[PDB]
Amino acid sequence: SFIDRVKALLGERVKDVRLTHRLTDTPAIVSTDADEMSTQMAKLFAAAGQKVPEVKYIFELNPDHVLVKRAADTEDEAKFSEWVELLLDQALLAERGTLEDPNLFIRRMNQLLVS
Amino acid sequence: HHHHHGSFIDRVKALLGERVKDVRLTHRLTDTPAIVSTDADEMSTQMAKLFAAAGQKVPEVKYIFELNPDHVLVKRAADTEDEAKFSEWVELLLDQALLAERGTLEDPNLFIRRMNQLLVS
Ligand code: NI
Repeated sequence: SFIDRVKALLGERVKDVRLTHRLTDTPAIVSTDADEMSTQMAKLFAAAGQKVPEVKYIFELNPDHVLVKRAADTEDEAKFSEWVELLLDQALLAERGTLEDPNLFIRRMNQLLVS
Repeated sequence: HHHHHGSFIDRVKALLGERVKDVRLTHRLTDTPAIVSTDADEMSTQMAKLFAAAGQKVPEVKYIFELNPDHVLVKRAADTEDEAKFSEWVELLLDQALLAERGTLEDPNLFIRRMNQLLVS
């Protein structure tokens, strides 16, 4: 199964993996639970000179999206990974407006753009 | 055997206008389609943060857009005759250069929509 296949891949890097029909052009979104470290709170710590507490995100994919459908249809393992990774960074970039490794994102993006 | 020809630069300049201080074609030591930079005696990215941190207000850094002539995607853009598609690739690359330089983009969602479409093209 797709969802399980993504959970396996991402392991604990994420709190959970769900499919949301919050239709739009967006293929993926990320969010935190009610009473857990929010991305907004995590930034407050950085802004106060403290190290950023871990944020367990919930990774949600749009099954109606062409890219998510594509991802799911990919048999190859490495390829299937490039997509999940690309979608996760995408959701993360939208959530926090920043990425841990911006260049890695740009690199994997362009790799799927030329292949 | 790297003599790059065409009017690609003029085309990109026309399109970007003053959103950029200038456009150039320079090679890279990586597989990066494009980067952004600042010349000497010019407010750089870090300088800008220092400025703001000092309680000052300053205009957004007008970067120098440097496209990588040997990169597939930069070539694809130059070959695209459709002003729409062209403009789309250029916008994608410029946004990639900013993200890599500033670690952030003014409109992340717009960038994300763009790559998504282009990934499906
Ligand atoms: Ni060359």
